[PDB]
Amino acid sequence: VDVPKDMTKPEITISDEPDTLYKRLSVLVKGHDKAVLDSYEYFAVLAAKELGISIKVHEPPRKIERFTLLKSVHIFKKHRVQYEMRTLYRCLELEHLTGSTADVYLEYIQRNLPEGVAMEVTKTKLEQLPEHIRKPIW
Amino acid sequence: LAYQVHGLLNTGDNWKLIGSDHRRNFYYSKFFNLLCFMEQIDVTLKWYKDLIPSVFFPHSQTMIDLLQALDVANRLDMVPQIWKDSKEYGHTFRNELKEEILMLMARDQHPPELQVAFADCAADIKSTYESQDARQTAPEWPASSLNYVAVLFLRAGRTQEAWKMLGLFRKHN
Amino acid sequence: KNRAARVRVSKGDKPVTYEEAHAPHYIAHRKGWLSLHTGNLDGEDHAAERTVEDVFLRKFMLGTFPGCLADQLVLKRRANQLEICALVLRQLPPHKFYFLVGYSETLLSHFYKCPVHLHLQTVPSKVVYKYI
Amino acid sequence: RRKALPPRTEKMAVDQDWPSVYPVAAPFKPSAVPLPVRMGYPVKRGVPMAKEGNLELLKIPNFLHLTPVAIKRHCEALKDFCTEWPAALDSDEKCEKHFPIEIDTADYVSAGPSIRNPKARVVTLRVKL
Amino acid sequence: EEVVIPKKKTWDKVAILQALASTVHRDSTAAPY
Amino acid sequence: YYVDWKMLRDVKRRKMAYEYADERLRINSLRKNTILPKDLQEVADEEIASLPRDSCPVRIRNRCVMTSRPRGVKRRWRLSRIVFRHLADHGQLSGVQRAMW
Amino acid sequence: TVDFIKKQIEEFNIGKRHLANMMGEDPETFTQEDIDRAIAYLFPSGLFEKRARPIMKHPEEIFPKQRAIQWGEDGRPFHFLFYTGKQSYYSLMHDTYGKLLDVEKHHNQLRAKDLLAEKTKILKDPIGSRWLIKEELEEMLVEKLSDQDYAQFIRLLERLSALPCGATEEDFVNRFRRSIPIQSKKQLIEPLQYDEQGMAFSRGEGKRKTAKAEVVVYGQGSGRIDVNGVDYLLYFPVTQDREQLMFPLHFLDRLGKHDMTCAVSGGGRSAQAGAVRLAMARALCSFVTEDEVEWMRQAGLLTADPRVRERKKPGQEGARRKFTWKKR
Ligand SMILES: [Mg+2]
Ligand SMILES: [Mg+2]
Ligand SMILES: [Mg+2]
Ligand SMILES: [Mg+2]
Repeated sequence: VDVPKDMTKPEITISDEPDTLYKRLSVLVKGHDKAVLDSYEYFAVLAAKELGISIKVHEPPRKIERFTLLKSVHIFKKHRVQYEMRTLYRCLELEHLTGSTADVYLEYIQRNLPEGVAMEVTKTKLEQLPEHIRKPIW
Repeated sequence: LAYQVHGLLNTGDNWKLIGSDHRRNFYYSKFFNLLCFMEQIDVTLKWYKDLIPSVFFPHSQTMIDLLQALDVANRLDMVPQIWKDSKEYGHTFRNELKEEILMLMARDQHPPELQVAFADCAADIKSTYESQDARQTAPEWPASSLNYVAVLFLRAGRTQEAWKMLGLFRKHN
Repeated sequence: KNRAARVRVSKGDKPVTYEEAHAPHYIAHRKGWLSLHTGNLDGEDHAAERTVEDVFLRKFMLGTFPGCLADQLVLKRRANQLEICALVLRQLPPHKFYFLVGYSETLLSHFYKCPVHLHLQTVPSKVVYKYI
Repeated sequence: RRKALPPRTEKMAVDQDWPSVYPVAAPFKPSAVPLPVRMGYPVKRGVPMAKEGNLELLKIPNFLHLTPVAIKRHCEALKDFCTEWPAALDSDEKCEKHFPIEIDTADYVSAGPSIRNPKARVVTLRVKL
Repeated sequence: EEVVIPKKKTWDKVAILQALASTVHRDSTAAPY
Repeated sequence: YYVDWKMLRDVKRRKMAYEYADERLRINSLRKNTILPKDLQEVADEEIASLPRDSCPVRIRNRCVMTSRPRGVKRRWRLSRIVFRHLADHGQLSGVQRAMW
Repeated sequence: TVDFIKKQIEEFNIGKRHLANMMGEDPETFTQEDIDRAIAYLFPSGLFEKRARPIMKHPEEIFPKQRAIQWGEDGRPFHFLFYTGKQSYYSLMHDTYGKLLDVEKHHNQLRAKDLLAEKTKILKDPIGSRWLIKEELEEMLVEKLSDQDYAQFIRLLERLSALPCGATEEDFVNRFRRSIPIQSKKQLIEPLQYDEQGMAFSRGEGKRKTAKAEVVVYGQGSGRIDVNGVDYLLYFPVTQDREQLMFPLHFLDRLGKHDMTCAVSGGGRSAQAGAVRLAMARALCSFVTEDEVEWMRQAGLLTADPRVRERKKPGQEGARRKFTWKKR
C-alpha cells in the first residue's frame, strides 16, 4: 500500500536540430547456443512490436570452425583429438526507424545482451544531396 | 500528521535524507508504534510486512506494541506467526518478549483448534529456554514462564505433555 | 585409455560432484562451459587476453578462499563488467566472507580496470551426484 | 554456530510483481526463485538434481529480468524517448525520391575492457545516379 | 515538399536507466541490495 | 620470474624490436625502392645492419604464455597444445567442444 | 516415500501458480505445454541432450513408480503371494490361468448344453494390435521381469485368446493389447496448379549428392527441357546424363508430351543429372494415375539416394584406407 509517490524524473529536451532518418537498421546477433538466441529473439520482437517498428526476423546459415591437435605429449601421431567451435547466427532487420527511436531501442537491446553472445549493427542512414551538388555549380 | 511526514519522505529522492542507520531505526521505531493503535490492525499488518524486515529490524519494545494492538483488536490467531518472525528478527532470546507472548496465550481459555496452535508455539518457546546462549553465564527460568507453559499443554489434547510439567514446579521451587 | 579430466572408479565410497562425474566429450551435451565470453566467437578478436585473465581468477579465487570453495567458478562477461559466481562452504564466519567479498571486488576492479561483480551461494557441504 | 535461515521463497507472495525482485540481470539465486526447477542428466533410476547447490542452473544466462510482464512495463516507459517516422515516407520508392543518398555505418559491441574495433571505421556511401 | 523532418530529442546518457528505474519499486521480502 | 630463461630472452627481444621499429622502417624503405641511386642504397645497407641484432622482427619467437613451449602453439589463444587441451577438456574455454561429425 | 511424493505434489501446484503469475496468463489453464514453453524461455539451455534440459513437470510423471508397503504393523504381508518374491507377476499369472479354467469350464458346460454363442475375436489385424513389450509390461506390474517369464506369459494369453471368448475375458485381454500406428508407403499426390492462364503445371523438388534440382513441368507443351536457360542437349553433353533424364519420361511413355524448365545448382555433371531425374519423378506424380505411382516406387524413381561422401578420419589416408602397416 505504501509506495514512493512519483519516483520518475527524466528530462527530454527537444532541440531544433532535425532528427536523423535511418532507411533500414540491421542487427546480427552471434552466439554459441541456439536456445539463448531463440529467447533473445523473442525479447527483441516483443519490445519492437510494442514500440511499433514492424521488424522481420530471419536466420542466416551457421558456420563451424574445426581444428585438430595431437593427443599424447610424445610421439603417437596417428591418434588425434579434434575440437569444434560453433557460431550460430540470427538477424533482426529494422525498417523506417528514426534516429531518436534508434538510440533507445539499441541501448535497451544492448544492455540486456546475454553474456554468451555479441551483435553487429548496420545502420543505413539516408540524407539529401550535398550542398555543392544540390546548389547548381556548373 | 505522521502520514504527511512519511508521504514527504517517499516523494522523489527525499528518502536519502532520512539520516544514519540508528536514525533510520529510531525514525521507524516511533512511526511504527503509531501505526499499531492509531489504525486498524488490517492496515497495520500490511505496514508491518512492508517495513519489516526490509527497512529495519524491530526492537523488543516495538514487538510489545504490536502484541498490544493484536490484543485490543481481538485477534490472537497471529501470535504463533509473530513468535516465528520474532526469532528471525533477532528476538530469539529476549526475556521481555517471551513473557508477554506466554501470558497472552494462556490468559484465557481457547477452543481446541486455537489452543493447539499456542501449544506448538509454547513448545518452541520451551526449546529456546533449553538452548539459551546465556547458559554459559547463568540460565534462568522465570516463575511465570514455567506456569503458563504448563497450563498451555493441558487444553490442547496434550494431557500426556502436562504430566511432565508437574515435576518442573518442584524442581524449580 | 583416455584420462583427460576424469575421476577413476574406486569401489563406491568416493563422492563425485556433477561437474567431475562427466567426461570431457560430454561438453555441450550434458554440461555447459564454466566461462562464457565473446573472444571465442567466429569473427571476434581479443581471445588470448580473456584466457589469461580467466586462468588467473581460477588461481586467485581458489587461494583467497582456502578450503571453503566448493567447486569451479563460473565467469560471465557482459559489456565491460565481470561477474564471478562461486559456491562456498559454511566454513568462515559471515564477517570474514564480507571482508573477502569487499577485498576481492576492489582489488580485481583496480587490476583489470573493469568493474567486477562477485555473487556467492553458500551450501552446507559439497553436492554429491553419484556414488556415496 | 551460525545456522541457515529459511529461504525467502516461503515468504514470497502469490500475486507479488516479479520484476521488482529482479530489476537487473542477476545470476540464478536458488533462494530468490520460487520456481522449483530441476536440470541435469538423471541417474539410472532417479530424478534430476534440485535447484539448490546446482551449477547447471548457474551457467545458463537467465531471462528472469526480461519477463513478458516486465517487458511491457519497461518498453512503455521508454515510449517518451521517441519520435514518429514521417507518414509521407511510407513506400520505399518515395524514400528514394526525397532522399537519394544512403550511408552505411557499423558499430560493434563485444565483452571486454576495450571497445576499439578497427572494423568500425568503414563508411559505405551509395548513390542512385 | 510533403515530408516534414521531426525534431530530435536530446537526453543525458543516464536518464534512460532512470526511466526503467521508475517502473521497479522496492521489494518487500528482499534484503538490502 | 618468467617460466624459463628462454621466455625472458624473448621479452627483451620484443622490447628492443619495438624501440627500433620505426627507425628500421624508415631506413628499410630506401633499400626496397629501385628509383633511388644505387650509391645511397649501399650506404643504407650499412646503417640497417649496424643496428643491434636483437632488433629484428624475424628473430621474434612465438611461444606459449603459460609453459613456453617453442612449438605446437595455436596463434589465436597463444597457448601450447597441451595446455589448450587441459583448459578445454575441463570446460573452462567458452565455445570449445569435442568435434563430432 | 509416500510423503515425499505428497510434498512434491503440493509445491508443484504452488510453483505452477507462480509461473503463471509472472507469465501474465490465466492460471486456470496453465497447461503443461505452456509450462514447457515458459521454462524453455526463462532458462535458455543450449544442450543437445533432450533429457538434460531444465524440466518442471508432474512429480508422478517424473519420479519412478514406487512399490507400496507390503506388510502391516504386525508384519503380515497383505497379498497372499508375497513369499514368492514376485507377487505382482505371479498374481497376474494366477488370475490369467484361472480365467482359462473358467472359460474351459464354461465352454464345457456350453458343450453339455449344446450351445456355442462365443466367437474368436483374436484377429485384430485392421486395428494393428500387438502384445505388450517387456519394458511396457514391467511398467504396468511395477516389477522387473525376465525374457523367459515374459515369453511364458504371452504364450499363456495366446492359449486364453484361442479359446471361445467371454465378455469379461476380452476386457482382461484388451488391457494387454497395443495398437501400432498407421503403416503406409503411399506418397501424397500434389494437386495440379493453374497460374496466369497456365494449365497443368506441377513443381518438384529433388536432391542428390550436394545438388538440388527445381523442376516445373508443363503438361500442354511439346518435348523439350530448358535447364538453366539453355537447351538440355548443350547442358548435358554426356550420353549417360541425358539417359537419366529420359528414364522417368520413358517409363511412362510420355517422352514428347511435356514441356519442362529446370534450375539445378551445385555438384558435378552426374550429381545434377541425378537430381533432375529425382525432381521430375516427384513432379510427374500429379499427371499420372495412382496405380502407376506405385510402379514408380518399385522402380526406384521416387526414393532419394542416401549415398553421400564420407569424411576423412584423422590418421588415415582416406575414408577407409589406412597408411602402410609395417609389421617389423
Ligand atoms: Mg622449468
Ligand atoms: Mg635483397
Ligand atoms: Mg621465426
Ligand atoms: Mg584414395
